[PDB]
Amino acid sequence: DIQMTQSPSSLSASVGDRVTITCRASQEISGYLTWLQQKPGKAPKLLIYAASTLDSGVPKRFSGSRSGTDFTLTISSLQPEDFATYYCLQYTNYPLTFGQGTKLEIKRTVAAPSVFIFPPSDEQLKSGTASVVCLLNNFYPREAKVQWKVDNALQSGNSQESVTEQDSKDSTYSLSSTLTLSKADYEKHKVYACEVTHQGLSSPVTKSFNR
Amino acid sequence: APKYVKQNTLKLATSGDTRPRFLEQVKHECHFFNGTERVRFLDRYFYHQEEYVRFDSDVGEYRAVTELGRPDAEYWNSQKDLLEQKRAAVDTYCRHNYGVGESFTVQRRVYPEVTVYPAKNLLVCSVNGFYPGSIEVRWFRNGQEEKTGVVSTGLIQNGDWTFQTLVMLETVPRSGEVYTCQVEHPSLTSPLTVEWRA
Amino acid sequence: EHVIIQAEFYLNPDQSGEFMFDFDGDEIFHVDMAKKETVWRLEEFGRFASFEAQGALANIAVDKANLEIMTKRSNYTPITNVPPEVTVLTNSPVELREPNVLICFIDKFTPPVVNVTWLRNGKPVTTGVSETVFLPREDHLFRKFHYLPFLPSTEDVYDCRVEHWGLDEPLLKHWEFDTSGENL
Amino acid sequence: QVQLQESGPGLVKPSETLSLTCTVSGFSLTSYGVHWIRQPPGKGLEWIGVIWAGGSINYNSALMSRVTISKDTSKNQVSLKLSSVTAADTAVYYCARAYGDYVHYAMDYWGQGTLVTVSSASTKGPSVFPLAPSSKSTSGGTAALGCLVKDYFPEPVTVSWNSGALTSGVHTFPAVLQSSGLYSLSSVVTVPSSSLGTQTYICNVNHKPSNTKVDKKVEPKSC
Ligand SMILES: *[C@@H]1O[C@H](CO)[C@@H](O)[C@H](O)[C@H]1NC(C)=O
Ligand SMILES: *[C@@H]1O[C@H](CO)[C@@H](O)[C@H](O)[C@H]1NC(C)=O
Repeated sequence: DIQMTQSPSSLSASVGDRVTITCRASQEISGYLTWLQQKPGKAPKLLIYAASTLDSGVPKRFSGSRSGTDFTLTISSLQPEDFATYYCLQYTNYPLTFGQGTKLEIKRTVAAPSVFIFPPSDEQLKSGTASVVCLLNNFYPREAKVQWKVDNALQSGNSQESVTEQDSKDSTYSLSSTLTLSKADYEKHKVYACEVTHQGLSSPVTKSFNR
Repeated sequence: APKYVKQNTLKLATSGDTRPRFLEQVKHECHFFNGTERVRFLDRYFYHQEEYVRFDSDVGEYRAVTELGRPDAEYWNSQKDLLEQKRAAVDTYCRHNYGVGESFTVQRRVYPEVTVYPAKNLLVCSVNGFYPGSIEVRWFRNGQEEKTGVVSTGLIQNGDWTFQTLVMLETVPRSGEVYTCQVEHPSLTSPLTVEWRA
Repeated sequence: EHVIIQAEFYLNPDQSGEFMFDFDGDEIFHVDMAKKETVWRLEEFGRFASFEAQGALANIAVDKANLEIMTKRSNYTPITNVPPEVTVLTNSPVELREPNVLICFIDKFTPPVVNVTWLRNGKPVTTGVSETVFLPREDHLFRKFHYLPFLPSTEDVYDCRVEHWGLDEPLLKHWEFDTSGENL
Repeated sequence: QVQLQESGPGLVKPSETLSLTCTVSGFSLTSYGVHWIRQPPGKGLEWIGVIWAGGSINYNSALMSRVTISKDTSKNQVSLKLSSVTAADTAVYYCARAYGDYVHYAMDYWGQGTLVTVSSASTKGPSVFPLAPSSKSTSGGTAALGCLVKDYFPEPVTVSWNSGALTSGVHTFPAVLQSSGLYSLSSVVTVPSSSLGTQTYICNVNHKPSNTKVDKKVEPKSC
């Protein structure tokens, strides 16, 4: 019933930068705002309450204030482990409403992906299915083009990808593209390859095997 | 007559019931390590519950914690004469006021009073009225230290320069098992022991 | 290992100021605004040390001026009424007709204005009641202590009534001789 | 050790009742109240309700008829029931802590959260296949080996390496919902190339929603 507008929706900044997330309230929340940090796969962690009171166990580099009618979370010197989604929360009146959230990511130097291709196993093949796995190791930025070429012919609609969240120490990502076929359609071909296009690669990298 | 000295609050830089409330706090903090060996002065200024400017003696200048202190710090670091007193405060203010008061604050010892009573199974070792807060309580079940079933209330400040704590033991006493609670405190020259006498 | 803080605050529009000294969480002394003199938390401390209160009051005037400048620089942004935590404690383990102290401990609050009343069987006790000053915390909120010396009774029930602007009603924390342990 | 820990079924059929319990430790439910907050995957957070220390219960207006939150102070647990669950009620559910009996007391120390998936499908254990190292998955002085955890329902599976002895270089990927409806993920680890042959690598996959415990020994391949 009370509206919390969080801005910007996503953010990328370098290590040592000063970042600033703003949160607008539709009504007056009488200072009752909480800033929460959620790392992926974890609960929200209480950073700031009462718009500027720091919770015990939160580092000094986080600070909360009010820019006019808007509210402000400020990280003074950004650290690599601060990659998280930050939420603002009012607690002045039922119902308690959260913001949309700001995804804070870390900028770093561009890193080329290491490409590894895994042929399908014997146990899966005797179960009647074939999964070829193409793994992209620690790389930045997150945008990567993974194409599947079977007998030099581009496949489409038979591969699914999954990207890890940013690593807390070197600020990289990793990708897993899985190509899945039936045993008959797998055994209809000989050469299986995954081609990787990335900003850290001058030319596309093709890893291949022969069935 | 031992005399406490004050640290002067600095003048800032110019830019009934349901009414707004406005609060400004100033904390001149002296932090001591190894007695009077390692001393850190920390002149901190707060608006409401938020810090806006701070002098750290490990930094040596007034720095702004939020944007609101930026006019002050540049003003305060524009007067080097003020900064020399702020840097010399480690010796002239922190160590002086440590000196006039070390007898009754640092070397203050109060005997703890220890009581063992059963509650609503559960045994309670209530240790009340001691200073300083460095206390150590152990539960010896039949001459064996229990590490499984001990919950402590933690250090609880009473405000009389006295602390208290209630260390609990969740066990299963059945027939005449002797339980012992031990208290270790700097006011004691030897450890203090009390037996439940089942 | 040891921390000594000279704690000062000023609050408008109550025009209430405070100068005090802290050693490791406990008050050494408090300069009283009225009567213009130091009040040592323990009376023995005044026979071991001394302090001139008038310069402390000058610092409180400087705090007033700094609060004017910060109020103008904050576009009249109000403080947040952070509600208080109230726990009723006993100084000793209670036995019947064995003299003890009921301690109302108030914690984690700002602004430092609170209305505290002891209630013996629902009746206010306005005499023979002690209190400490607003002791500062390191999250820059406040704590306060209230004391009622008493003699424990089977039938008597006591109540701490704490009134703060962060609450919609006065908070009432109960204590009776039976069920004196609520600490997990 | 202030802890709050959610517990529940994980998979509920539609129009049934979801029943969750938050077991707490380190504090008292007679001095503290607890909040229920749910988070759909990918989307934001949503406050379900509170049960205060004094027994006061407050629900949200959107789910007022369907939410019942109760409290057993003796067993230090708090129960949340949702009647007539839909697919929008599939979320990670969190219990958090606040002091006293008033909304202006801040919410401290969230719990880890339990995942509730509302679906009419049955559970299924996962098949684990080795992603064997080879010349294709060895770039100079480093090699990669993994485990493919495939065809399970519902989330989650947990993959460790050498019972937690191997943590550096471990990359467990988010699960992808296949067109067939089951989930599948992979967990890889990069090791030095010389270490292959002289070090045993076993991935440990645990899917308690299907009561499945699989240890798979990944062994080197040729091609
Ligand atoms: C502490 O101070 C004493 C003298 O007061 C000194 O000898 C010692 O080196 C200092 N440091 C430690 C770690 O004890
Ligand atoms: C205390 O009571 C007075 C009236 O007696 C009232 O004006 C004031 O607001 C109260 N203080 C609070 C609610 O903090």
